[PDB]
Amino acid sequence: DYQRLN
Amino acid sequence: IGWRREGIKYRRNELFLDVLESVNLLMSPQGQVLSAHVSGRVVMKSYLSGMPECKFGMNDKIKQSIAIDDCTFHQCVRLSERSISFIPPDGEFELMRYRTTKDIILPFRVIPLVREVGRTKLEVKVVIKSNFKPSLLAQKIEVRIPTPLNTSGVQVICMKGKAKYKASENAIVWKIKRMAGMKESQISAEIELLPTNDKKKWARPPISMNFEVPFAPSGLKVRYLKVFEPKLNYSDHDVIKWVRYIGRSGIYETRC
Repeated sequence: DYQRLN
Repeated sequence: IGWRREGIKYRRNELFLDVLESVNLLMSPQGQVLSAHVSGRVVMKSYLSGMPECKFGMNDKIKQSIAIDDCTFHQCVRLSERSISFIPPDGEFELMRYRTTKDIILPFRVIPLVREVGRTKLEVKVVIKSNFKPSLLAQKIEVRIPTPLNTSGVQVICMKGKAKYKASENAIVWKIKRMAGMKESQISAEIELLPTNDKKKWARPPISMNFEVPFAPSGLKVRYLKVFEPKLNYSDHDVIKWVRYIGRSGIYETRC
């Protein structure tokens, strides 16, 4: 799934 | 710029990166990787104000560090660590495409065991082991075990998932919805055999798998995606950024 990029 | 107009505005400056990879494998009966490679593409979905100058950085020295055999970019990429610089199209676009062969993470290990019983039965045990972080789930797993032409019927026992003997396709298809990293699973099957021309033996095709994992089998990782717009008053940290990895099997066979 999508995860916050850094 | 022929791929991006100039008055684009968004209150919510957001971008979505997709690391799509196909992991292919050819493994022998004796556990040696005969061949392996990954084919990936990075798809960017961006809703950024103005004409942003972005910087895509991944683990490319060549801890975390991966080698890229080759690769191609989207015209917006300004060729010349040395990373990718571009002013992206709005919406979704393919930023780059690449191949990998070295230090590839094989998400699954397939261990097959076949035993002949006179001429009436075949005893098959197939174990699948997931090689990845335990907090990560593989999804849509399928194990395909080929059966000889002279198969009169098949009995299977599998504590996890569901498996069906497919006469038409000449194979046992074991399907598992999800499976966590670092785990083990097995399927047992008894293949009932019909009489056949003794002389021509059975050339056992490889056991094959289908699966989808949430990480890039190549080991690629997105470090940053820096946004810069000199004119407009939003800075890189105003941008909402998301990454996702969809690794899937391509040809993933285990010779038995």
